[PDB]
Amino acid sequence: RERTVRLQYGSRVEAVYVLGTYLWTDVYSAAPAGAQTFSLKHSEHVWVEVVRDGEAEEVATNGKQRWLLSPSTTLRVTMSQASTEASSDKVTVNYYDEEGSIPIDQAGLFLTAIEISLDVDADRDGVVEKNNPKKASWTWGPEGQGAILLVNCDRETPWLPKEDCRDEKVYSKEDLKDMSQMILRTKGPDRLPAGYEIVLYISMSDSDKVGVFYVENPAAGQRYIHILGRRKLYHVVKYTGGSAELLFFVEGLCFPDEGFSGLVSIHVSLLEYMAQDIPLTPIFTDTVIFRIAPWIMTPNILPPVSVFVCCMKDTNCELKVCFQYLNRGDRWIQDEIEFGYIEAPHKGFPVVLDSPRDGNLKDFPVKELLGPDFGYVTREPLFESVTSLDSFGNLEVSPPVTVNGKTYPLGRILIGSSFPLSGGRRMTKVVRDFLKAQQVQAPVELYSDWLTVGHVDEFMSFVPIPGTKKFLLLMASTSACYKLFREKQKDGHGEAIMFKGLGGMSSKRITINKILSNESLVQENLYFQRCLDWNRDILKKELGLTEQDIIDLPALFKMDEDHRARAFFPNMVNMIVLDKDLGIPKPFGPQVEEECCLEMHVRGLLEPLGLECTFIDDHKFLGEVHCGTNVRRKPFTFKWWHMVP
Amino acid sequence: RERTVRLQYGSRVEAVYVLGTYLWTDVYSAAPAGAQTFSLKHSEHVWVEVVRDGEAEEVATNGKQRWLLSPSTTLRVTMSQASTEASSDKVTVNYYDEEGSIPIDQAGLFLTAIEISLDVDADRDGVVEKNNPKKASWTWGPEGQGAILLVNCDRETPWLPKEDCRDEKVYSKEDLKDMSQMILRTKGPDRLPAGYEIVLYISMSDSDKVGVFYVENPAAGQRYIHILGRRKLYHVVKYTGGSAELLFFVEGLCFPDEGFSGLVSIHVSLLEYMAQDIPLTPIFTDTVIFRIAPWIMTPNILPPVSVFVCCMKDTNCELKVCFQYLNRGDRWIQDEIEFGYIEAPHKGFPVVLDSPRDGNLKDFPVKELLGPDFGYVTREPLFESVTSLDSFGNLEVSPPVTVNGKTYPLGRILIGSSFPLSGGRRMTKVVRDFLKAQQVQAPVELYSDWLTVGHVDEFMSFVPIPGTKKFLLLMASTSACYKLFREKQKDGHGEAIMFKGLGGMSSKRITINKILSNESLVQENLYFQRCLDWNRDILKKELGLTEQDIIDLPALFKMDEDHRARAFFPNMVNMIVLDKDLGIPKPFGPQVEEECCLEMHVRGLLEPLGLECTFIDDHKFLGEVHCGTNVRRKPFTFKWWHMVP
Ligand SMILES: [Ca+2]
Ligand SMILES: [Ca+2]
Ligand SMILES: [Ca+2]
Ligand SMILES: [Ca+2]
Ligand SMILES: [Ca+2]
Ligand SMILES: [Ca+2]
Ligand SMILES: [Ca+2]
Ligand SMILES: [Ca+2]
Ligand SMILES: [Ca+2]
Ligand SMILES: [Ca+2]
Repeated sequence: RERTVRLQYGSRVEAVYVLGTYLWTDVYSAAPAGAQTFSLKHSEHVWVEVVRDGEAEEVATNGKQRWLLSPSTTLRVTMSQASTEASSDKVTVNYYDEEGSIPIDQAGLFLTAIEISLDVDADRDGVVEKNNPKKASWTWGPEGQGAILLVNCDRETPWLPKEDCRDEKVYSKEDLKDMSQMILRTKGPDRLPAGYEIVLYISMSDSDKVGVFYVENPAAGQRYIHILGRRKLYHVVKYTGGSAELLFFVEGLCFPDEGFSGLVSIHVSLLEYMAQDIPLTPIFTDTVIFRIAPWIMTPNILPPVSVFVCCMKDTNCELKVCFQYLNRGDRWIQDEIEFGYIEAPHKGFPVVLDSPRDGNLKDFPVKELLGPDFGYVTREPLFESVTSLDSFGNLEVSPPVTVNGKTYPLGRILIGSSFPLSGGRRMTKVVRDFLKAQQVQAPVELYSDWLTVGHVDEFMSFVPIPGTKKFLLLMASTSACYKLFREKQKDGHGEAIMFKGLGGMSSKRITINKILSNESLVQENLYFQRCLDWNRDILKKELGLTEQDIIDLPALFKMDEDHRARAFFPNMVNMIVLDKDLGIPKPFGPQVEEECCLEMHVRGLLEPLGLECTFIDDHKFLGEVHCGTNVRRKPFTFKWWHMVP
Repeated sequence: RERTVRLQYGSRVEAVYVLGTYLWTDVYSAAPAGAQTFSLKHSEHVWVEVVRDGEAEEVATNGKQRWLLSPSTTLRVTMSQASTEASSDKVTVNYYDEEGSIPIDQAGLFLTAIEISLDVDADRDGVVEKNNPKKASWTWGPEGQGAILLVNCDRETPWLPKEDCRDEKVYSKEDLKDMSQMILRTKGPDRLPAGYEIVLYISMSDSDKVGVFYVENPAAGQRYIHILGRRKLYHVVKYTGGSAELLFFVEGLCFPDEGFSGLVSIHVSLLEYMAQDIPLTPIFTDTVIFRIAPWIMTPNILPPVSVFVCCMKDTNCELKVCFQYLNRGDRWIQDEIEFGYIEAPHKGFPVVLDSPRDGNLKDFPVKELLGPDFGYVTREPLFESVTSLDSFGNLEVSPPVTVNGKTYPLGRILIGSSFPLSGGRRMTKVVRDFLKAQQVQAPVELYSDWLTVGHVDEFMSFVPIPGTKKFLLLMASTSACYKLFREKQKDGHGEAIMFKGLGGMSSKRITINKILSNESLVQENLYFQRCLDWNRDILKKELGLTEQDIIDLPALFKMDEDHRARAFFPNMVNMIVLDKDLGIPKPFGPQVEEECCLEMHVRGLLEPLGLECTFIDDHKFLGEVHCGTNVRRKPFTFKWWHMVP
């Protein structure tokens, strides 16, 4: 960082030297007309080199030595340490005419050495290191370095219906715990030389991205000032003498999205005062880079924490019930809500994603899932209309996977869609852009649009098989149901009847025979099986799965007027997964040996593994038990900043 | 690329096999109830493996061999070559009950092998290679591969006031020369099996990005069809038997900009017909990636081609004069216009950038610089108002440079600006975003706003010093002018007078003495010298320049009511550079030895090098000779796709 300084004719120039920089000094222009030579004298803590076209001769404090004047011959001035006083560090050059040994005129430089560094934590250990070279850049990888910033999606004070990032005001003292520290460190004399001031500033573009607070009068009357943020581009810092540190707290307002990479910057600058109606000059500038931590989903293979359910009709973790007024006739806590988390070094908390769907429970998250160490976010489309695929039963995430040499440690977000040439339903562009812009989990689009509801959770699920790993992707199969039913028919059970209890029940008698003897049905389910196999191909491709990794659960579908599938009997891939111990819907299949053959079948599949199956009663609404419940999960041990997406 | 195929119970399934893929075939679901075993028979060109949980046993054409039925035991079907007929490649599986050696039922797969590849040139040699693996990706670097696409910024037919990319219609046959070739290559039987069709498609987002034409009835009535583009998302391709190729031409509509990376994609897909009111199924998809070639500026160190001038008052390359009606009272051909070029492998041409400034000559480029092999582009701000910094005298470009290990082969675009905290003038966001999004030349912002006009060309220029390299950045210096004037004063010439001819002339006598004796002036020019030194620091930093690379030309400025600089005498860094041989403005300085001391000074500087100086008369307008002329230049020999920005 080389800065240009020129002496003035017959005059003494006062200047501020910022450590970490070197001065190129021009002694030629200040030379009087007729002077053929120059000698120089300088202070102890000032290093002076005489540079003629690249060759630098370091010179003593008292020169008593002359050089030939020339534009090529110049000075290089460096300073080792900060100044105790505004002066006493100087470089004085005397000029000589060839006819005498006495100087004619002389020029000088009065140096005031200060050290200004804007510091953040770029090595991600949870404390702030002094002047990290990499602080102005952001690098992915375990050996990579950069500062990380959390959004405040949460609420310290219940008195308001908003996240803490929503205002420019800070109320509670615990707020700052979520903010990332930025310290301005300074070394210099008792005060600054006249016409100099230090200023913090951010872009107009970064106004809504960040905010920066300073805490004044700690204990006592303690107050939180908003120095940077919305409507504040700059703040003028008060300089304090000697070694001094100014502690600031930074908060991300916005999440990484379309048009926003997640990267933000804050600058500090030393401004020299020129004159009225003229801009201050940025003598020196230091810069730090924050990256706003993304939003990360939790798959079904992670340890569960909380289980949520709407209300109602009628193990080793808690259950949060959504009652009455909160329900407002909306039975789906799955579709409206996706659980996630955000993390920084030694900082982080759960964050919830609220669906644009805006069911009668739309009011519920904020009022409230939202509170201390619990986050909230939304994307509401303006020009686009909401469909059934924007429900979060259509939003899932895969276990950590490896696809052809590339690692996906946090898994891959799976969302349902339609063929591009179909012209069918799709998730809103805002949500897709959001998830895509999170970019750590690298979203994929399956095909859910052959289903009436259009959700991913209908045809697939993941369960842990406590190696602990490998997660055994479970898919629906109509083929398996027809196979099982044909086997039971050949066993003499073809007259056995589905839907014991309920209705008809046996008044309308639906038997394995009459089901297998249904033509339109078997055609429909052949087509549906194709629809399943396409998704199977996508999953195997993009998730790097073999055929060894898949289990086909018996399922049956029925085609509606839209040529879409609705569950013939309750969908069993619609289950919920807690640490093995499956929540599978009760299929209500036909009875063999006084037992439902479907239950015994899926047991015969999963039970040889650690999985313990449990069957829940529900289906005309229509959805099974995924649509009725949502489970909060414990995050990955893997830190997202160690990736290379 | 593994695709899922299932046999149907007691039935023969017909299917299309696309080469480069392998089929996972399920024989378990199609098995009749009670069958304990299965044997298989298959054609010669069909390879069949029996896979039980990862162990694959390749089997002969006539098996006469039974395996135990099981969900784990499955088939792997591959095909080596395309089919001569829709059938005669098949796999038939017979099922056996344990009580007999005669098959009970059987299932089958009738394979039709076709080969579909969408091909482009990803290795950039100028011809289209067969199925480049890297065609679906775009990589920077000499060893990197990807397809390159030119925008059509030019006009084949003069009858219309628009570039060729502006419509969906193609008229002239030479148009296609600028387009990039994309060939669909096919191998198969005389026709396609029933319920199958091939479709080309692009995104709705890519509608305005690209266009794709097919040429039908060559010679003869030869017609150009627009298959893909604005308002056309898809086109249904006619399948031709045997080895067949369909040639398409692609044209970029839009340049890389804000919100557009420059990358576009075109897909081909094999669709299977399902049924009415149901979407066709994408059995197979191939994808190619084009990147639209950026727009690249030419520095002053490149060989010149054409020289442009407005009109009027009053070597070894031509001169294009802009007359009268075209002028419309606008004397600046520099501010309105920036010359550039675009290139693909074995394709390319000059492209002009038209300023949002919209001077009276705003009409001129299109009407016309625009024609065959000459391009045109514009960025017109909507919400933002134009200033003097949007003129292209404020838009320049550096020679190829190396900054701390990083190479900038095409140079770096230099544009003037103001301090962020000033609140002063700046270039419109649209143009800045454009240049930034070109991204190969990595734009930098100097500080031009201390100048009244606010242009970069005022304080700096580059000239070749025929090593050939190193380009000697020339900067304005008030200090050098004051030094020279003081020397001349001490020589007894202090009574010599500037502006011979003109006015006053000597009636108002402006002498070296009276100039040096001016206080306010010397203060103003000290400040201006600081303004020069800041830019000097920026250039040295970002261009990786030493102090050896700079020459300070004598200059003098005067502060207006805006506290900005206007030339005291004509600005000499405002010159034009053709292959040495400088176009420097005539300074009209004071006379020594019957010669202008400034001319002799800058000669004394530059003439020791290959540069041959020539002085042009002009200044009250105000600008010198850069503002009055613009030179078109020969491009780099360096291909932009070999970079790593
Ligand atoms: Ca707040
Ligand atoms: Ca908070
Ligand atoms: Ca909502
Ligand atoms: Ca908190
Ligand atoms: Ca979900
Ligand atoms: Ca056209
Ligand atoms: Ca054209
Ligand atoms: Ca224009
Ligand atoms: Ca052309
Ligand atoms: Ca220019």
